[PDB]
Amino acid sequence: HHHSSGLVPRGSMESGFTSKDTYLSHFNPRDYLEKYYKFRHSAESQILKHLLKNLFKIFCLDGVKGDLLIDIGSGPTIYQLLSACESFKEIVVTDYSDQNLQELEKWLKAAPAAFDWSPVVTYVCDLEGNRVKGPEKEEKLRQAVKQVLKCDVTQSQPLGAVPLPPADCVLSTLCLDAACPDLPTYCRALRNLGSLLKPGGFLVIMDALKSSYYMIGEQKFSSLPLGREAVEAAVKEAGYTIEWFEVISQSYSSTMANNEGLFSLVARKLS
Ligand SMILES: CC(=O)N(CC#Cc1cccc(C(N)=O)c1)C[C@H]1C[C@@H](n2ccc3c(Cl)ncnc32)[C@H](O)[C@@H]1O
Repeated sequence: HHHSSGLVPRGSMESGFTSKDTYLSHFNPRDYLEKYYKFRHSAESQILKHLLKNLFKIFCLDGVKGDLLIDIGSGPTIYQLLSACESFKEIVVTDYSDQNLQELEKWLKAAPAAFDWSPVVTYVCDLEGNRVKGPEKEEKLRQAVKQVLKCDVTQSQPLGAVPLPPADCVLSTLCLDAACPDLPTYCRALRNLGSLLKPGGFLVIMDALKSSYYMIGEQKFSSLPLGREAVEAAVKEAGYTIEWFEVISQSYSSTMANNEGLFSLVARKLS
C-alpha cells in the first residue's frame, strides 16, 4: 500500500505494474461500466461498436462455433458474449476480481440493481438482422452462461481446480493488456490458456495497442503497451497460428486511456 496520487498506476509504485491484488480493492465495476459502456458517438462507443462488429463477424459470419467457449477476464461486462451465444451451447465467464464476478451474477439473475445492457443488446440484435429483439437475446445469453469462475492468467492452471471439458474457443477482450505486466508473462498466459483448449481450438483476443495505462475516472491502472509485432510474436511463441489479425486506429479518449488503436486476432492452437 503506497498511494501515488496518479503519478503512477495504482498498485505499481514498487514493481512498475499494477499488482493483481489492486483489482480486488480499487477496481470498482460500477464506475467502470458507467464510464465505458453507457452507450452518443463518443470515442468509447465507437470502440465498443467495432468490438461488437468483429465479434459478430467472428462468431456469426465465420465458422467459430462449438460446444464450449471460455471467456477469460470477462470483467463485469457481457457485450463480448452477445454474438457468441448464437454459436456456442455453453459459455463460462471468468475474472480475477470478485467484485466483477458479483456484478456478472447480478446481471445473470436479472437483479434490478444490475447494469442495464439493453442498448448494447439492441445494437447486436440490429447487427444480426433483427431476428429477435433485446429481451429474447438477453435471455438466450443468460441461459448460455453456465458458470462464473475465478481466473488468474498468471497460474499454470488459470481456472484452478475447477474441471471443464476442453473448450472449442477461448475469448479474451481487454483483459491480457491489464493482467500481464511483461511480455514473458503475456506469452505464458497465452500458453496457460491453451491448456483449456481442444487441439485446433480457437483463440480470440481483442485489446488495446501501445497503451501504458487506462483510467476509471481518476483511478489509473497499468496496461502493457504492446505493438502489433509483439502481440503476434507472443501468440506464435505460445503455440498458436494466426488466422487473421486486424489493427484499427481508433483510440479511447485521452482522458481514459493512452492507447494507439486496438487489435483483434483469431488464432488456432497448433500441434
Ligand atoms: C476485461 C476488462 O474489462 N478489464 C477492465 C478494463 C479495461 C480497459 C479499458 C480500456 C482500455 C484499456 C487499456 N488501455 O488497456 C483497458 C480488465 C480485467 C483484467 C482482470 N485481471 C487483472 C488481473 C488478472 C489476472 Cl492475473 N488474471 C485474469 N484477469 C485479471 C481484472 O479483473 C479486469 O476484470
